[PDB]
Amino acid sequence: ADENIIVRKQGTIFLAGPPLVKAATGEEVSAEDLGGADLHCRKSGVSDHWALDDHH
Amino acid sequence: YHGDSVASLGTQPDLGSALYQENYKQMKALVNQLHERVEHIKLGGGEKARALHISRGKLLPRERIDNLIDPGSPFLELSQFAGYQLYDNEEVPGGGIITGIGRVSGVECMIIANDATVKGGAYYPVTVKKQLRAQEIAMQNRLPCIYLVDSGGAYLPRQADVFPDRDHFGRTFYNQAIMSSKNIAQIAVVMGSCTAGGAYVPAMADENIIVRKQGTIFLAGPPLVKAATGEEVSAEDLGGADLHCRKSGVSDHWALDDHHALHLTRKVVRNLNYQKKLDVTIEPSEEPLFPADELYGIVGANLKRSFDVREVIARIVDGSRFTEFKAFYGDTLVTGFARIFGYPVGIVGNNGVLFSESAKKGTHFVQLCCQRNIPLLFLQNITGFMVGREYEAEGIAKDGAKMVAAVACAQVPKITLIIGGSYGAGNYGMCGRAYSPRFLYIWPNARISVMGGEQAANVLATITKDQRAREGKQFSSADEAALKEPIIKKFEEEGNPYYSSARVWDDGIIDPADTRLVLGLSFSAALNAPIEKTDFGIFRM
Amino acid sequence: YHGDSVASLGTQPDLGSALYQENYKQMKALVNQLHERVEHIKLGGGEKARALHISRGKLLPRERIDNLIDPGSPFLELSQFAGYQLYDNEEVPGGGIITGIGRVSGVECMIIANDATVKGGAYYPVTVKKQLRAQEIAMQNRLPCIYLVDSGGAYLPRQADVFPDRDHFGRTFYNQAIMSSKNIAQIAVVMGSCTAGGAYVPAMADENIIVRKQGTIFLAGPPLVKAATGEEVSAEDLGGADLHCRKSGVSDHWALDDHHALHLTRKVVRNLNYQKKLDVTIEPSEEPLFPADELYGIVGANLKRSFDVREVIARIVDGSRFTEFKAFYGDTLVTGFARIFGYPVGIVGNNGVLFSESAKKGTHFVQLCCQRNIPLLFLQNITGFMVGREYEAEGIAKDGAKMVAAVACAQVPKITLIIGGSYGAGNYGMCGRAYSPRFLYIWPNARISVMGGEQAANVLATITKDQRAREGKQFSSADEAALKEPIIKKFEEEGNPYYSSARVWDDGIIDPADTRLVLGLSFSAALNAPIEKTDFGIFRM
Amino acid sequence: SRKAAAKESLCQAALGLILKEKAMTDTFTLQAHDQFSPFSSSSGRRLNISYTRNMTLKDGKNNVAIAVTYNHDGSYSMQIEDKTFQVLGNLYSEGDCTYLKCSVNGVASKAKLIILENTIYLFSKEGSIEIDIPVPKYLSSVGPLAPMTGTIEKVFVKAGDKVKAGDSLMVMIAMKMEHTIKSPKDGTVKKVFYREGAQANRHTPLVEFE
Ligand SMILES: CC(=O)SCCNC(=O)CCNC(=O)[C@H](O)C(C)(C)COP(=O)(O)OP(=O)(O)OC[C@H]1O[C@@H](n2cnc3c(N)ncnc32)[C@H](O)[C@@H]1OP(=O)(O)O
Ligand SMILES: CC(=O)SCCNC(=O)CCNC(=O)[C@H](O)C(C)(C)COP(=O)(O)OP(=O)(O)OC[C@H]1O[C@@H](n2cnc3c(N)ncnc32)[C@H](O)[C@@H]1OP(=O)(O)O
Ligand SMILES: *C(=O)CCCC[C@@H]1SC[C@@H]2NC(=O)N[C@@H]21
Ligand SMILES: *C(=O)CCCC[C@@H]1SC[C@@H]2NC(=O)N[C@@H]21
Repeated sequence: ADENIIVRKQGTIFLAGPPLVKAATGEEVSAEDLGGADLHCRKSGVSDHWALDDHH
Repeated sequence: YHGDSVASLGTQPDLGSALYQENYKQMKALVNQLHERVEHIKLGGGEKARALHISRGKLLPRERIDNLIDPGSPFLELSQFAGYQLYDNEEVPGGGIITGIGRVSGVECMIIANDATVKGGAYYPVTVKKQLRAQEIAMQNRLPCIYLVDSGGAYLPRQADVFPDRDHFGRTFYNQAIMSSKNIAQIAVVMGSCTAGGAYVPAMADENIIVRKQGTIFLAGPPLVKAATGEEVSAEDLGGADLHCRKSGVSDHWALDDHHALHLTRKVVRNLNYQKKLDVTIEPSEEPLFPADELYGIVGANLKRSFDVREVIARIVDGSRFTEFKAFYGDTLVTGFARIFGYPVGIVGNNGVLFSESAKKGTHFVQLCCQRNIPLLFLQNITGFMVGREYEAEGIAKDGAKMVAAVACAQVPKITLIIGGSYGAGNYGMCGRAYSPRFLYIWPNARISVMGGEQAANVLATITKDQRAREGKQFSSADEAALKEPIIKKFEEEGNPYYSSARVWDDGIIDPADTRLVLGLSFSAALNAPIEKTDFGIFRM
Repeated sequence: YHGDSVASLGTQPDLGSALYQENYKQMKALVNQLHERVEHIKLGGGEKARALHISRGKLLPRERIDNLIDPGSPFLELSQFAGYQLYDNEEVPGGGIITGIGRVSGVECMIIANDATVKGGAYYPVTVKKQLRAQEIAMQNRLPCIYLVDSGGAYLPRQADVFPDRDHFGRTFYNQAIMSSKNIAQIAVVMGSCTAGGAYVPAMADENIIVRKQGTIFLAGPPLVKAATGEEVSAEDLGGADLHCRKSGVSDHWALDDHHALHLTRKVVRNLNYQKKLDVTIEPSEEPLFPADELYGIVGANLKRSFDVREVIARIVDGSRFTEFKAFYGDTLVTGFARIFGYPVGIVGNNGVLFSESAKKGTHFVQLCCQRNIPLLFLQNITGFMVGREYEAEGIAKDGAKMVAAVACAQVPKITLIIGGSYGAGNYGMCGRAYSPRFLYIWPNARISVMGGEQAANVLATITKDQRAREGKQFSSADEAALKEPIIKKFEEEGNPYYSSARVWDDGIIDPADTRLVLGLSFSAALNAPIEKTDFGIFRM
Repeated sequence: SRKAAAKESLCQAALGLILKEKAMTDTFTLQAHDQFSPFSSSSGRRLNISYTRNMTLKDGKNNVAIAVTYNHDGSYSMQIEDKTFQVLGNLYSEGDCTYLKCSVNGVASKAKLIILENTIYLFSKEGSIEIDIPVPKYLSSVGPLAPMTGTIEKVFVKAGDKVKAGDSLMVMIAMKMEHTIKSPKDGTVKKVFYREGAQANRHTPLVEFE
């Protein structure tokens, strides 16, 4: 999508989740630091706008 | 100039190593089984229905196709395994229809023949699907359609799965009305008995041929007017060749028997005023430097054991010459420029899992090929998309979406070949069925699912342990065995090549030798349409 | 039919007349001096820098060009005299760069090579100008660019004259981004050390080749990160071939040494999917009926002494055949239709001053050529525009503006050759440098100024006598000698051919024999772009 | 034994190669749309200067450098070591055989010209000479890190083992497949850095040798 909005501490984007990396690669990760809003909005650059909650 | 020497790919394998011998034996077994299954499919509805079909003076449909195409010319038949073990106790050989690309009067055409020996030419749901796939091949590649209509109408107890939806029977006539609005010729040869849904196939065609005392066209047959209006009529004077050719005017040419209908069809194709014009550059064709049963020795049948895709490219391209692109950056994707039968091909092949650098290498390559108007060949052997944490931190799903967006937006001819597994969103990055390739063939060792089974069973079990942990109790060995049985069984059943081509999820299971020939045939058919300029979306950098 | 006989131009000159012998001796002296000056330019930065260049294992840049183009193929080198005596005590041979049209893999390309023996590949202002001229040749004629980058970055004490303006260094990358948006291929071979402005040249190119342990790409080098961030790094691991080819992904192909880079470049050009298609009519080429050292005898070196331009057209066109257009009306302009190497050419040549009828004849001819899509060749030998009173009464400046407006609006390939003087607005009527000709060559006897020396001195003296006549006193012989010295000296210095090609005001000083070959080369390169329809402005009748 | 080629014979080999390259240029042109055009004539015509091609021919075991200057009149001036030869000639066909017609310093000769892969054959009435074209390096050329974040299957070696090149060192399963780590290295394994069953990470060291 051309423009994203992701919600702080609620929206998560990952190509392989925690049970999926468990069954695929054998790894334990926490979900909100595997793909949470802070990582995508500040480091990886998947998200363009950052929201506090759903009304925002 | 083109005189200066270059190097070629490929190395000769160890013919005595136990890896090669075991791989050769396994892939030879798969190819022999493929051959005997398609030879059983070649008969159609059994010798009883063939005897009653030739007792009425008709040809068999493969005889019709052999007499229609040019003598000695090859025939690329599409979806020979449609309907294979798909319905529970009904055998539908070939789908009940025969579609293929052939060469009639020096023009490459799409031929759609109703195989009337199976279920009297009834239209099962896979018959509608296979016919619609043939028609979208002919609209994409701008090929004239020849329908050899010998129908029986739409089956009754499957009528829902045949009638109302968007990609159900009525789409057929939509595709005739749109193709003929683009100057893509439709020709219908009525050799059978078109009953009320088949009756729109010759009436939507630019030129008809109907056979004396054998072909009948009516919007409502004798039992249908019996049940609808209450009337008894004889069929050959309700809708025979004499009424339509002399009074009503549905038919344009009138044939004595099937040989006359096919001779007239070759005349009609010759009067089409068509001349094929190429826009790519052509060079002298040259055979490779290695055989193609070496591919049996190299690929094998073990999908947990990896190989090198450069061995395949060494055995399908012209002279085994290959100009590799970015050979050291993202080396789980092999991109480069080769030639097949003198046509320029950009090849994208999988060699491992997809990292981020491999997807960026592929996006750069696909933009290069669309800028130069070079056709693409994708060689899928995928296992995944690199699950991990330091990978999602970089933007792996920011980088596979660029690969997906570039493959989707590309307006050159794309052809996929699945030579191994094909799982997950990796399948979408390498031009799966949803991304409109012109053709998509598979090898008999391929697998395609959303995962691989073990992974699905593990994800479901861990997800239900998490889910039940609101209260929380375990059934450890019981849950393990009772979820690892019916999920591995289901995924291995539905990942089969015969399962996927029993539907029309691909255009055929092919033998790994025949690969080179089939690609050449497909690529020349795909060059009948002029390549259009590509517009891309927004690349998310 | 094309069998019926016609007549040809030209007469054989008196080989024994003193006019011919003196003219031959003068033009032979000019051509021998041109040859020895370009043979000194051929060495580059002297034998010390060449020894230190081949001590690092590199080729010399003319060796790189000889190994890149097709064997035996000609090479049209552009602006060999750029930078000649232009900077005060610095010698910059060839501009510091080598641009030319060559033939690589059967495709005519533009080749831009950084000559690294002079100033370590530094970019002087004439280097930026000469490179930008090569790039606009390649964008006009739709030729692929091959950059052989061996740079040294932008000189420091001339940094203003290199950095900020519109047609300064940054335009280079603009021209790469626009050409590649039009499907004009860019190829960069990194054979040197691209320091922070050169580093954008391979990164803006579609395909790269970088040489193992020799080519380096970085946006900030080791002394630059020293002065900017304060850091010591080694150069070959800051930006060497291994990092870029394996980790960062700036490079696409990886070469062992320079011969491998040039071989790979020929491969890359062959995979471009380019086919040259002509839209003009072609006939069998034929050599003229007269030699070309007769042009030395005919032209001479005296610009005060006029000759006939039909003698030149007799010695450069096919079979010396020439269909003259309006031969008796306005006979100081010679217009007509000829052929060069089988290409149709409309020729416009000067034979005197421009009257009003000559300009109307030229406007009619240029409209005719743009209607038929025929390329134009202008042969400038101008002295003026007919100053007078009965001429301004008619509308002479109403009629030269029609000539200017038609030459400006014309969308066929135009090529200028300055065979004599070129002064005033006459220079604009006959497609000067401002009117975008594809190419513009000069002969070694040419002159170009705004009004020639005597006239400028006389106009300045008479206008300062008029100006001072508000009070009014004379310094007659003093003013005469002291204005006739430094104005004739300045105008004769700046009107030289070497003065004008020391800048990039033209594409080369050529030998009058080589003329025919050079025109043919230029015309075939100019036919790589399809000729577009011409729209004219408002002709002021 | 084999005898060394005369400088005149090297001139003939160089001329045959140049004319063969021209032939390739001519047959490309015959298939072109842009026919009769310049650039098709392999004249080597540079603007205001001459073109010299430096080629090397291999005479038996020894290399000889020949500097070929392209002259305006179609002749060649070939300087071999120090001596300059005026070399002219062309190709002609008689039936299915190609002949090279030479004139070197006013001395005319005729030899059959056959070029097979690298070797130039000159068949004359005084003998047969084979001159080889050298092959450039780039046409004749053809510790460990963990690839993906996966679990370790099997460790093959110990602290203190001696292995070979192309030998199975560790195996790891990653997601869907099976990638064995094998050794390109030589020396002794002092270190197994990861225990069996652990999860290795991409671009990481598994085995260290001292
Ligand atoms: C009403 C609709 O639009 S939907 C169905 C089309 N309308 C119909 O007329 C249905 C009746 N069938 C027909 O169309 C024709 O009469 C035909 C084609 C079946 C006549 O074919 P024939 O050459 O006489 O062979 P026959 O009629 O015996 O058909 C062969 C078999 O196919 C079956 N079959 C043929 N057409 C159909 C059909 N449209 N729907 C369901 N079954 C069919 C028959 O039941 C028969 O059964 P069997 O295979 O178990 O023996
Ligand atoms: C302004 C910008 O865009 S940033 C430019 C950054 N500057 C540079 O990187 C240039 C300095 N370094 C070099 O030139 C590198 O050594 C190379 C590889 C490019 C050249 O290799 P070398 O031959 O060893 O460099 P060397 O020191 O011999 O330079 C030769 C001459 O080029 C000069 N030179 C090179 N680049 C420049 C420049 N940007 N400005 C002024 N002079 C330069 C050097 O001063 C030297 O002096 P000379 O004119 O008396 O001959
Ligand atoms: C078999 O194919 C192995 C596991 C699949 C990988 C998973 S499935 C969904 C995610 N998308 C992707 O590309 N890889 C992940
Ligand atoms: C030398 O070129 C002679 C005098 C120049 C003629 C002058 S200069 C400006 C006017 N424009 C023109 O075309 N001729 C006039």
